[PDB]
Amino acid sequence: MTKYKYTVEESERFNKHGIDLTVYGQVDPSATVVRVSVERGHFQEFFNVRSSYTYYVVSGQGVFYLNSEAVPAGATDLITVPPNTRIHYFGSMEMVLTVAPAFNEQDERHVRFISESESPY
Repeated sequence: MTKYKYTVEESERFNKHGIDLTVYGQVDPSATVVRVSVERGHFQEFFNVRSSYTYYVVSGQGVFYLNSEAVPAGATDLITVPPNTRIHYFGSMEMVLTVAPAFNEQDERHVRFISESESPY
């Protein structure tokens, strides 16, 4: 009766601010895990008042801006961002993102848009 396995074929895909997001559709209050594909950047800065965001970089290279501080990232790195931290990033990367506890739209706060020209990728 329990559904354990979720596939890409059955997921929802969105373009969100320059990233391609794969939302599998599982429900679990403790964490939301999604796939993020980015060609040049996430051209919007936000923060989340409740959840930490942990990015695992499967492949590629980029740079996170976390409360305006540059944090370089490469394949196999783990980027762990506490709640209430401003986030944007540039890069050409494939990532797995964990939001914990579970992502809630209401918790995410817009700070500013980022010009597409600002990405060096």
